[PDB]
Amino acid sequence: YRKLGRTSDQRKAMLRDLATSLIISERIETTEARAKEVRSVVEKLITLGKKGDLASRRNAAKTLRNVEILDETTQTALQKLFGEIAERYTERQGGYTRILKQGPRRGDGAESVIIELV
Amino acid sequence: EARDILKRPVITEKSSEAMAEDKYTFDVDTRVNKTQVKMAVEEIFNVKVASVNIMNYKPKKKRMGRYQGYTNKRRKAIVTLKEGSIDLF
Amino acid sequence: VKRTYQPNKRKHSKVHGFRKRMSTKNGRKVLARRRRKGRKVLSA
Amino acid sequence: AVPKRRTSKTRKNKRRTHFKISVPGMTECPNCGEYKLSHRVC
RNA sequence: UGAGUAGCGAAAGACGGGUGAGAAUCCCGUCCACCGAUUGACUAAGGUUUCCAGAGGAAGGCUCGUCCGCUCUGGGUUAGUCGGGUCCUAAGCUGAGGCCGACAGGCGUAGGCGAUGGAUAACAGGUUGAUAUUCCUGUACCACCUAUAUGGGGGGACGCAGUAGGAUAGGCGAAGCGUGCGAUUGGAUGCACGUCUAAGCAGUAAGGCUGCUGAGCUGUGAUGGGGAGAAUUCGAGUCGUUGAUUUCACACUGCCGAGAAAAGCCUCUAUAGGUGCCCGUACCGCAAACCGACACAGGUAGUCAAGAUGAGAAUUCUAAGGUGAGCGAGCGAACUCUCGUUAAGGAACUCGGCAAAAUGACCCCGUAACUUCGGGAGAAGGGGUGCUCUUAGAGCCGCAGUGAAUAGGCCCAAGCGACUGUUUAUCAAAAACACAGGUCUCUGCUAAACCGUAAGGUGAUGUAUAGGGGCUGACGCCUGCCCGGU
RNA sequence: CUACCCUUGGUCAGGUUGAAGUUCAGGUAACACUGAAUGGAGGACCGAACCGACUUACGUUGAAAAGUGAGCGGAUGAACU
RNA sequence: ACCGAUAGUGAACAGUACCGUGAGGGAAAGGUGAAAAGCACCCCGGAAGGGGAGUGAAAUAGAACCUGAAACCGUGUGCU
Ligand SMILES: [K+]
Ligand SMILES: [K+]
Ligand SMILES: [K+]
Ligand SMILES: [K+]
Ligand SMILES: [K+]
Ligand SMILES: [Mg+2]
Ligand SMILES: [Mg+2]
Ligand SMILES: [Mg+2]
Ligand SMILES: [Mg+2]
Ligand SMILES: [Mg+2]
Ligand SMILES: [Mg+2]
Ligand SMILES: [Mg+2]
Ligand SMILES: [Mg+2]
Ligand SMILES: [Mg+2]
Ligand SMILES: [Mg+2]
Ligand SMILES: [Mg+2]
Ligand SMILES: [Mg+2]
Ligand SMILES: [Mg+2]
Ligand SMILES: [Mg+2]
Ligand SMILES: [Mg+2]
Ligand SMILES: [Mg+2]
Ligand SMILES: [Mg+2]
Ligand SMILES: [Mg+2]
Ligand SMILES: [Mg+2]
Ligand SMILES: [Mg+2]
Ligand SMILES: [Mg+2]
Ligand SMILES: [Mg+2]
Ligand SMILES: [Mg+2]
Ligand SMILES: [Mg+2]
Ligand SMILES: [Mg+2]
Ligand SMILES: [Mg+2]
Ligand SMILES: [Mg+2]
Ligand SMILES: [Mg+2]
Ligand SMILES: [Mg+2]
Ligand SMILES: [Mg+2]
Ligand SMILES: [Mg+2]
Ligand SMILES: [Mg+2]
Ligand SMILES: [Mg+2]
Ligand SMILES: [Mg+2]
Ligand SMILES: [Mg+2]
Ligand SMILES: [Mg+2]
Ligand SMILES: [Mg+2]
Ligand SMILES: [Mg+2]
Ligand SMILES: [Mg+2]
Ligand SMILES: [Mg+2]
Ligand SMILES: [Mg+2]
Ligand SMILES: [Mg+2]
Ligand SMILES: [Mg+2]
Ligand SMILES: [Mg+2]
Ligand SMILES: [Mg+2]
Ligand SMILES: [Zn+2]
Repeated sequence: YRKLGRTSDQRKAMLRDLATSLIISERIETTEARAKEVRSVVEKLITLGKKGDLASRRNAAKTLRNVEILDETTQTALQKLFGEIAERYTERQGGYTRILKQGPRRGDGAESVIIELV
Repeated sequence: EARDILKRPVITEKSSEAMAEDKYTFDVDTRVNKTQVKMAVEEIFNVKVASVNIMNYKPKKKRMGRYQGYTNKRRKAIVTLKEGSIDLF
Repeated sequence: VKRTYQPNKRKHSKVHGFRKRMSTKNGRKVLARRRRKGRKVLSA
Repeated sequence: AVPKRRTSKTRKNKRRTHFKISVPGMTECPNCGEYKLSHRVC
């Protein structure tokens, strides 16, 4: 696994943040290495959602952030993951994300990519 | 002496709100006191003065090209009338 | 680290000011020298 | 620690023989008739 | 040239949305993280427009920049009561006459200047982009003006430590009231907040002192305001506990080292109307705006002082509030640095156990030589800490119970110095200096000694139980011979 | 800036030890003397703030023309400001 | 039979800027063109800057403006 230029706690927090952001937005732009780690984190979360039991829900809540999502309805990221996303991926065996390279950023030359749910 | 004490009216957004509240803002001679300001306003404009507030403004740094200097120091007086009004137009 | 210059308006004026220069013959010599050189600033 | 002699123009340019960049890896995009980096999306 | 090399100045960011020619770097949002005896809040010095709004992006910003403490334009600081002056004096400075001195000048009397101290009349709320005890609203107070009606005394006025109290601020709990909310994860019907309001004026008052003083309380101020809140109107201010570092108050007790002055003030020889000046007030302010050449890991006086834990302002996590640190993205080689662990051994390392490890809190047992009888001493060395239940027992769990963080290593012997203290700002903190104690010597007061040409001063507003100089250096036992030379 | 001094202000979380006196009790012819309680002294002890700068590591074209990290000395006094 | 912008006053545009608590120390910096006739207008570009077109005897006289040396930095290549 990659270190992403952070200590262990910082890296874990950033991966949780990125995974929750991907669950909320379904498509995010980040760096290549970050996305290559986020894909595994997000796919394991989706596996938990597809399992769908109480234990799997609590294990997912270990990792997901507590972000509300606002048809004027309101649901948490965990609710979205165990509802809409899991139902959309009931019949797919892995490979729930895809990465698309876009080229270097101006500020630091970082390889920008878009990671999105398939 | 009164028309020497009063130099000019001050026209700004804050001064305009003051005029809405019946306060008139003048630049005055930097040597005069607020009693002289009140007497001068009463004499020139034939009004009654409730109070006079006063303040000093330091010279401000100002330049054109290579020449750096200062603007003139200012004395600003705010006159609150109880009777009448002053027409600046 | 505490440096040597600790500015003080009162101390500056009392030690280097115009009236302090005027108060002694040698201070008036300082003022005359600066006037002769054509200094813009004669004293603190 | 410090250079004993100044570097000649000849020596400096010899050293800079390899100090250059490369044209990027690019391919034509069919629909828009432009160029992009290979394995990248517009 | 070195060279596209070193560096880019302590640290946590991520994503979405927006703007834009251009965005890791600007704005908005969500989540995350850091400080919180402070990275929070307020005074002072210092700086001096850096403050606000709109606009801008050459240069400044260690990158970028659409942004800025930068550039352009236009703005912003409101006082009878705040701080200072129109009041008082301290050190010190100055000084009419005067004294002294080649000159220049030095000193000094009356007097004067001079806060870091004394005196002195205003509070609460609202409001702006930028000021507010200053503007506005409500309610006051002070001085003076107009009308109706000089001498005496006292006081000011004072150190340091400690103790027992009164009161209040503040904290905590119950929810008494009030406001919300009431949960799609197994379960419950509970979860979270609010609970105020000044000066002034009347009544009163725990105390304290030998009648004077006195914190505070009650009412009024206030059908006003502010409010967790509902859609401009409507909305709760209650019981208990704890309790100050604030105040009564240097009040009381004790101590020796024996703790300003002067003025204001005191004492003895109503109502009504009106007037009330000058200076400062922006902003930064333990800092990107001050002192450090810097947007510099440094320095910078005082005040405010939440919860859990605790003796604590220690420790760790949080509150109020503030902040994510002006280069980044990867990779996860040597080497360097900062951290963590380590078989068996345990100082074999080394000049030297340097560094590190170990000890560490609270409670209870227990504690040697020596001693100036105080000590040595936290000597040493040992035991106990979790959770639940009953009222010291019975149980429960783990490898481990001050389960984290913070918190003496100890002993034996010798040199030196008695001791606390002081020192080579920036390679020496020591055995060096000082010290209490000892001794010698000078000095009868216009003292000796010291500064000064002198006048004038220190010594000392002291007077041999005093002052200056030399040496020695607590304390105990002691301090021998030589007066030829200087 | 620094050394010393003058005048006038300010500051020192909390723990610990327990001097002189005093009182009560024994005791005396009267004193001495003794124990308990009370009391709160000290250039006293441990230790934050604060003031220092002993060791060590780092830094040594520094973040800094003397610093930083970790320990360390003093911390009611000849204290610090 | 003095200097001619590193000369000549420190100062041809200054006892200024800047440095220092202070006494005090103390710079750098002249030249379009005869005449502003100082580049209307078009084009790329946010701008900066350019290419044209114009003015001018001349714009590689376009203001960082007479001349424009050397170090130094580039582009092309005849021989190697
Ligand atoms: K000021
Ligand atoms: K690598
Ligand atoms: K003697
Ligand atoms: K002799
Ligand atoms: K003092
Ligand atoms: Mg990696
Ligand atoms: Mg951690
Ligand atoms: Mg004013
Ligand atoms: Mg080079
Ligand atoms: Mg390179
Ligand atoms: Mg090299
Ligand atoms: Mg290298
Ligand atoms: Mg580097
Ligand atoms: Mg930085
Ligand atoms: Mg602060
Ligand atoms: Mg601004
Ligand atoms: Mg830049
Ligand atoms: Mg500006
Ligand atoms: Mg005199
Ligand atoms: Mg403001
Ligand atoms: Mg202000
Ligand atoms: Mg400055
Ligand atoms: Mg700084
Ligand atoms: Mg600092
Ligand atoms: Mg300090
Ligand atoms: Mg702490
Ligand atoms: Mg910075
Ligand atoms: Mg081992
Ligand atoms: Mg082992
Ligand atoms: Mg062993
Ligand atoms: Mg050995
Ligand atoms: Mg060996
Ligand atoms: Mg060691
Ligand atoms: Mg402990
Ligand atoms: Mg010693
Ligand atoms: Mg010592
Ligand atoms: Mg030294
Ligand atoms: Mg040393
Ligand atoms: Mg000796
Ligand atoms: Mg003889
Ligand atoms: Mg305090
Ligand atoms: Mg002590
Ligand atoms: Mg201590
Ligand atoms: Mg020292
Ligand atoms: Mg330290
Ligand atoms: Mg000690
Ligand atoms: Mg020339
Ligand atoms: Mg010249
Ligand atoms: Mg030419
Ligand atoms: Mg030329
Ligand atoms: Zn394309």
